[PDB]
Amino acid sequence: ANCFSKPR
Amino acid sequence: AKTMEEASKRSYQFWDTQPVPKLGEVVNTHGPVEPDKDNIRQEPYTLPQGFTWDALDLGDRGVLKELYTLLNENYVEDDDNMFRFDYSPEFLLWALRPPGWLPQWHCGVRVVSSRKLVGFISAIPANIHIYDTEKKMVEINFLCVHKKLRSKRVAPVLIREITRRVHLEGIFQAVYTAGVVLPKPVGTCRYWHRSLNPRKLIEVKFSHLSRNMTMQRTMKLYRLPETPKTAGLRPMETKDIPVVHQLLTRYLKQFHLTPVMSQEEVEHWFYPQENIIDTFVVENANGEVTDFLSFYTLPSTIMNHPTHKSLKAAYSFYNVHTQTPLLDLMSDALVLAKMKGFDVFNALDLMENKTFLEKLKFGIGDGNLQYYLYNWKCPSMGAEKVGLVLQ
Ligand SMILES: CC(C)(COP(=O)(O)OP(=O)(O)OC[C@H]1O[C@@H](n2cnc3c(N)ncnc32)[C@H](O)[C@@H]1OP(=O)(O)O)[C@@H](O)C(=O)NCCC(=O)NCCS
Ligand SMILES: *C(=O)CCCCCCCCCCCCC
Repeated sequence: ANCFSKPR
Repeated sequence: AKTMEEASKRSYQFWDTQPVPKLGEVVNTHGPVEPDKDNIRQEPYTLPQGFTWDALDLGDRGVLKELYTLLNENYVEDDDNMFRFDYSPEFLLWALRPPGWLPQWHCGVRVVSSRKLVGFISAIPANIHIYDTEKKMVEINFLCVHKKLRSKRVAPVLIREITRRVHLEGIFQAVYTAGVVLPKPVGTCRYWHRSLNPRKLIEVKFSHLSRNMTMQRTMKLYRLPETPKTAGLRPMETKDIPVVHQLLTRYLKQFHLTPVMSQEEVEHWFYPQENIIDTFVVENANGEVTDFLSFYTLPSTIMNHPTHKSLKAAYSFYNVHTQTPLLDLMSDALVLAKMKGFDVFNALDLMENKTFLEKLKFGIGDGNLQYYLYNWKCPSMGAEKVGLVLQ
């Protein structure tokens, strides 16, 4: 799977 | 387990039984963990009572719609359950039917009574170069178990069954990615995010105002030109297939984990398809194509919000430079994404991306994408040596 990231 | 030494606490009951290096072990050799099997289990693994295997014919629009719905409602979410991937049905055809795709490798799980789709895993063939070896492998993607069927060991049976179906075709290695730490990553890459519509991103809590900044300041800071600057930029066309293949192949040689694409595979992965994959080539004053950029379309659902339902994200794919500076190329990638209506442009810190991430105002993300090899023991590598992007 790809993974969902967002700005930390 | 999303970080390395909290993965050190864990025991891995499933992965300890699989041909992968142990999380802690130092690897100095290169090769398979177990021999190629000359006798393979002929019968599918048993599923719990009331469920059945079903190979999905994605050429059937209703079954493809069933797969879209399964993933749309149950696939990957962020670390706070605010967004979920929304792979479109025609994107799924793109990712799941490249040259050499096989129908038995589109492996779904159905409820016997209702016929409802509740599980899925996929394999596609890929020739992979890893250090000094080229091996035919498969890429494993879209492992999904319905929320009402979780924590019942359906994911391990899915992995074993696709393994079995790949073994039957004479392939004994695979590559895959995941946002969690498992035994054992061959490389770790970090996602970075370049705001394109910072007000939407801030409204839906995708982004947050940086320290002592205001929404008005932020909108100015992230503004971009309205047209690209690179001379001769245009969308990729059929006549560009050979040079794009030539450009990609030679550029990838500097990294240690890369795809080895045929020209037919280059056509599939890069020929532009609206709302799926965009590829732009630089054709100079000589009529020569010298660079190209590409990014794919992967929106996400926004959960629990009354007005904003979807976030349109672009993902950096493969970017080859031989005469245009990579900073300039990616700058135009941001402009083209903005024009096409994306809210954010994402990229990993692999290949040479670290040379433009900070300078183009990318903000580092909270998500790591780990890269894994199945039945191949080799030393790990820094992200700058990973040259492979999946969907
Ligand atoms: C990921 C998912 C399939 C796990 O399903 P599950 O059947 O409820 O998980 P189970 O409790 O039955 O067992 C999980 C086993 O499969 C492994 N596993 C979990 N996620 C995995 C992934 N993306 N890739 C490969 N293996 C995975 C686990 O490591 C575990 O093995 P372990 O004993 O060594 O830890 C399911 O939760 C899901 O669909 N999540 C959303 C989509 C997704 O894939 N998110 C990323 C998860 S990393
Ligand atoms: C994202 O969905 C990736 C999920 C990967 C699951 C583990 C796959 C392990 C390799 C299985 C195929 C082996 C073929 C020899």
